[PDB]
Amino acid sequence: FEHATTVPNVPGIPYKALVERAGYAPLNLEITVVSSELTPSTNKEYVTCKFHTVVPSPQVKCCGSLECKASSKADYTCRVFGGVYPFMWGGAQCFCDSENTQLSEAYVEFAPDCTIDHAVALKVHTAALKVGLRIVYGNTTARLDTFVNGVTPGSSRDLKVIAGPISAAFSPFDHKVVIRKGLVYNYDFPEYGAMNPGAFGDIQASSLDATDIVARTDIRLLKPSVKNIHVPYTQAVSGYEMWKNNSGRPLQETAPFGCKIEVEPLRATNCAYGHIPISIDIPDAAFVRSSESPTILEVSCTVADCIYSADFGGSLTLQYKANREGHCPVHSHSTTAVLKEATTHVTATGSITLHFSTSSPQANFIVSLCGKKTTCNAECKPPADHIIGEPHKVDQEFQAAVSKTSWNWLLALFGGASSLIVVGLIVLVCSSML
Amino acid sequence: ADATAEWITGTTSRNFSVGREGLEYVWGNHEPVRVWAQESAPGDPHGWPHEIIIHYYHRHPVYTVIVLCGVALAILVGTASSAACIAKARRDCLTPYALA
Ligand SMILES: *[C@@H]1O[C@H](CO)[C@@H](O)[C@H](O)[C@H]1NC(C)=O
Ligand SMILES: *[C@@H]1O[C@H](CO)[C@@H](O)[C@H](O)[C@H]1NC(C)=O
Ligand SMILES: *[C@@H]1O[C@H](CO)[C@@H](O)[C@H](O)[C@H]1NC(C)=O
Repeated sequence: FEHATTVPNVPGIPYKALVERAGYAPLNLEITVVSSELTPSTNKEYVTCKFHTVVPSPQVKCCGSLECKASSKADYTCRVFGGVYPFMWGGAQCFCDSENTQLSEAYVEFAPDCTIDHAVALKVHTAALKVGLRIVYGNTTARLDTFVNGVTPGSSRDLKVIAGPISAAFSPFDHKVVIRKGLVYNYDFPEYGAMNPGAFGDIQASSLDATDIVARTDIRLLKPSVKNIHVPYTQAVSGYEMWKNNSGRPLQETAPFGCKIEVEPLRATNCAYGHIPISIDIPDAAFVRSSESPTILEVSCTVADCIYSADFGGSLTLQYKANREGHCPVHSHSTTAVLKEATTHVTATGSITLHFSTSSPQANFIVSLCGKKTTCNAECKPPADHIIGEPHKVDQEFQAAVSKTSWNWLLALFGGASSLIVVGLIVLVCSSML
Repeated sequence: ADATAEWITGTTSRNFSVGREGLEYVWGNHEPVRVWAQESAPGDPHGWPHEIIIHYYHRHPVYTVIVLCGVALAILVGTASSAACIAKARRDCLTPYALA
């Protein structure tokens, strides 16, 4: 049998279903989304971190002048200083008086501790969802994990399951993300080759061990005022530290629909933002013949002490008149009320009790013991606890959220107005006949 | 996700608004704690109309004020229109006895 259904995306909150073959007894189906993860396709744009801003030894030439050429090193700034007098320890370093020339070099390169303290800039595309499902059918519990993109039988045994497309993918990661030390941030980093001094992405490389490193820090070389051999330089602040100072909060604290972000790989696990269609080709081994299943004859539910809340704040008792021996399932057919148990052992003409969760002030719903339906009503009360520790089992419906009594006064006033219009028009008719 | 981050010193008290969607708070190095708000508005939706009014106003204020506005406008319009209809019928049926 191929059964199609639609389950919530919320991790936990196990979902009830009842499959009914024509020639077989009704059978339970319990679909639990135990885990989920959005793993988007990501590519490494670059890696950025501190710069060592290594300054080589100055090249002092004397009785003449030298010019320095361009180099492929990262952020190569080069200047030639004329009329110098280099004075190391031991005296003057050359002998051409006030014509001596000095060459000062400067380029940047990754810090020694950039292997750990680095930020990877990634571009995040659309995300494919994995979902782990616990399927309980025919007293048997099976664990499986499938894709959600559609047409992917990633299950095992005789259970074939197909997860339909997501109703509305929300993609918590933006187009551009930055991962630093296991923390993910939504930052619009500049592109490769686009780079500002004192800003994120000031230094750029394809990898931490890549020769091709490119940077545009505002480094510049100054004339040595003191008669020594130092290279005086002023450089803009590292954009890594500036971004670290004001990164804001990561995605682990700023994420819609309450789902947590992990790295290697980048994923958003346990996201609750929609519904997944599930098609199950349940095998015939779990199906039992209708004759061998103990059928009931007459039932009526009489619920007592209904309190509509996130927990299982209901208790309805069923009065069964069954004939043979065994168990055969229960199921609530309303989208506003969900039962707790799946099967119940029935002997003969006895009474069972069950617990249900609902969000409507009225509980006027159908419970089908073992195939034969029987509806009953309730007058449920609001809960005393303001804040509760586990999420709601059902969703509020606009028709069901209005209570029967409030519905009665609303239609009472509306029908009084409408019948008053009707009597006005027929009084107009009785005026028009004369 | 209206994410609020605050560095806190000393014994204080902080107010946060929890909805049916839920609210997750992390306090220092502790594990995250998630809470949910359930419809526990004061009043009884199954009793007198004033209790229903205050309960549904505490539940959803804009929907409640607009539905009572709709009820009041509908009953006022209906009574005014049928009063006009009754006056029309009254003077239409009273004018043949008024010409004579
Ligand atoms: C499942 O096992 C239970 C208890 O062990 C038993 O009563 C029942 O007959 C079994 N159901 C099926 C469909 O095999
Ligand atoms: C960030 O920088 C500001 C000013 O630049 C400074 O006051 C502050 O202490 C730094 N650190 C943090 C964690 O905000
Ligand atoms: C916090 O809320 C409570 C109850 O809602 C209220 O009594 C209290 O004044 C509020 N505190 C602040 C600081 O707003």
